[PDB]
Amino acid sequence: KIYSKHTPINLVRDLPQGFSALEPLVDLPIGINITRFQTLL
Amino acid sequence: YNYLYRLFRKSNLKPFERDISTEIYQAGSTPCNGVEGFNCYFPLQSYGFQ
Ligand SMILES: *[C@@H]1O[C@H](CO)[C@@H](O)[C@H](O)[C@H]1NC(C)=O
Repeated sequence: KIYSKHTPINLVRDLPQGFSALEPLVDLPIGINITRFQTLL
Repeated sequence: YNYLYRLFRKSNLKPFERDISTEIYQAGSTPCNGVEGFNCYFPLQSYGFQ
């Protein structure tokens, strides 16, 4: 499963202290096993 | 012999868990190092339907 949210911000240093709930995008019957991950850029 | 079942594993499959992996099963203290031997065996067996 996957969820997300986007927001504008003013503070650059680290996460702004506040609240805004994430909403679902995907569900898949993958069967495959995850133990590790990595970011792409 | 085209139809097979796994006879050996480290632990039971969880609900709807699928596990193809072809590792030679070490049953005892002696490692397989990729081949059968003393307390070491191939993971599958077949019904051999006649
Ligand atoms: C994922 O796979 C490993 C073997 O690569 C296994 O030992 C582990 O138990 C599996 N994890 C889950 C959450 O089933």
